Amino acid sequence: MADQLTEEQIAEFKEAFSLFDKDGDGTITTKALGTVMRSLGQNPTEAELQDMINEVNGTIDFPAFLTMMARKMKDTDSEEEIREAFRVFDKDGNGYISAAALRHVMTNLGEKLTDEEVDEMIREAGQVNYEAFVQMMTA
Amino acid sequence: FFQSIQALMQTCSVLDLNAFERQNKAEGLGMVNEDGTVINRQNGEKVM
Amino acid sequence: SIGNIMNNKVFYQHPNLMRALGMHETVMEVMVNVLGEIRFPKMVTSCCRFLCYFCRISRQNQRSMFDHLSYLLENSGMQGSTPLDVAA
Amino acid sequence: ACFRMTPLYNLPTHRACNMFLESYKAAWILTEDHSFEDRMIDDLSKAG
Amino acid sequence: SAAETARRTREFRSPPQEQINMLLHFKDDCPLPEDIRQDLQDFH
Amino acid sequence: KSCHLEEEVSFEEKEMEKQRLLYQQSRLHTRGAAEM
Amino acid sequence: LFAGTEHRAIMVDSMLHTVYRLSRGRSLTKAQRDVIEDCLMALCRYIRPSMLQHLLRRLVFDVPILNKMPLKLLTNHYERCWKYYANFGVTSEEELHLTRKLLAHKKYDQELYRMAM
Repeated sequence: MADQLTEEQIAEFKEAFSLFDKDGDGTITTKALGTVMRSLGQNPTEAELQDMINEVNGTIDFPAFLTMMARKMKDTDSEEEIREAFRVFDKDGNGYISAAALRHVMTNLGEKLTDEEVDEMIREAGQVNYEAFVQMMTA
Repeated sequence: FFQSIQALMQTCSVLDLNAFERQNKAEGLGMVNEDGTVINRQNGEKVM
Repeated sequence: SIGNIMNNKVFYQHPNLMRALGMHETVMEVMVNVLGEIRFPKMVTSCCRFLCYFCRISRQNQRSMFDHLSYLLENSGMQGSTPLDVAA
Repeated sequence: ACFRMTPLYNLPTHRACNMFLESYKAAWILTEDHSFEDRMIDDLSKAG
Repeated sequence: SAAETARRTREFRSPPQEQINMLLHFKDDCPLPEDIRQDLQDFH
Repeated sequence: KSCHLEEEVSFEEKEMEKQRLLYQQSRLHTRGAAEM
Repeated sequence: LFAGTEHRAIMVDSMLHTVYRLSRGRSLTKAQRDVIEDCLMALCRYIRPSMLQHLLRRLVFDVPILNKMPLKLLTNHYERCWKYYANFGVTSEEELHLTRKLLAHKKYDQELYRMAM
C-alpha cells in the first residue's frame, strides 16, 4: 500500500515533482522523470525507467508518480529490516543469542503467542545464532 | 401483519459449516502490518 | 475538480480524514446517476479511475470501499477504465 | 515486524491526539452508565 | 532479567494504538504516576 | 427502557413488584402505543 | 532431474551455450537478470562434468582482467569445488592476467583458490 512511506518524504516529493511539471497541470514528460531522480539522489540506470512506464501518450502525473517510488522504497527496506531486527535481541549487539530468554520473551512480544508455538520455533532453527533464527522466521 | 413475519421467519440463519472455517482462517492472523490493529469482533462472528 | 484532488498533497497523507469526510460516497452516486445505453464516457472513466487510486492508499480505505461491490457488481454493463475494475 | 514498531515519543504531536480521542471515546465516554429515561417518560406523561 | 521483558512489551513490542490504550487504563497494571493521573479526572 | 425496571425474597414484595411493572405498562399502553 | 542424461547429451550443450549468451543482454533489466543467473548456478549442479568441457571454452576468454562478468567467477568456483576427484590449462592461462592491476576483492579471490586442482 502507501503506508510504508511516512509523511515528510511525500512532503518533499510534491514540490520536487511540481517544479518540473511543464504546464502547472501536474503532468510531466517521460524524459524528465530521470532528471528529477538525479535531484533526489537515487540515480538508477536507463534500464530501470522503461519498466516504470511499461507498467503504466506519455503522460505522467503525481497519482502515477507516487506508485513508482513506492515500489522503489519498499524493496530497499524489506530486505533491510532483517538487519535492523536483531538490535534489541541479544545483550551486547553481536550475534550470539542465549536461548534461555527466548523461551519467555516471545510470550509477551505483543503478538500474543502461547508457550506451544514458541517451542515449535526453537529447535528447528542451547544457543542458536542470529542468522539461522531469522532463516526459519522470515520463511 | 401475517405476511411481514412469515417473510421474517424464512430469513433467519442456522449454523453454516462453509462459513465456519472461514472464521477460523480469519482468526489465523493476529495483527496486520505497519502497526495496524485488527478489529476483532467488527465482522467477528460470521456465523449466526 | 477531481483532478485538483489528485495533487493536493494532503489527500495522500491523511487516509482517515478522507473517509470521515465521506468523499468516496459522494463521488460514487454521481457515477451512478449518469449510469442509471451510456451517456457520458468522458467522466465515468475519469471518476472510477480516482476510486481505484483511492483504494490503493491504506488498509482500511480498501475496507471501506469493499462493502459496495454488492452494488458495484450490478453495473457490469468501452476503451478505458470501468466501474467493474473498481470492484476488482 | 513485531519489533520494528515505533514508540510514542517519536510521533508528530498532531498524530497523538488523533488516536488519543479514539482511545478516550471507547474507554471513558462509552463506559459511563446514564439512566435519564426514568424521568423523561413521566413528566412527558404527567403534562396534562 | 526475566521481568525486564514485561517492561519490554511496550517500547518496541506494542503498536502506538495499543500503547496509549494501556496508558489510559486507569479507572476504578498501569505505568502512570499518581500526579498526572489526577488532572485527567479533573477534566472528565 | 422505562418498563425494564423489574424485568432471598419473600411473598409480599414479589407481587408488590408486579404492580410497579404493571403500572409502567399502564402508563404507556393507554395512549395508543399498542397499535403503534 | 537432469543427472543421468546419457541418452540425449548434445542439446544440453546447446542449451547451456545459449543461456550464457543470454546471461548478458543488450536490452535486459536487472530483475530479469537475477532469474537467468540463478538458473545457471543450479544447472551447474545435478549434472555430470562430461559436458562441462563444451562450455569451458567461452568461460576463459577475457574474464580475469575485468570484474562486467563477476557472475562467471562464482560459476567457475562452484564447478570445480565439487569436482575434486584436458582443457584445464586455461585455468593456468588466467593464473596471471587477474593480478595485472593488482574494489571487488573477495569475488575473484577464492575463485583462483578453488581452481587449485
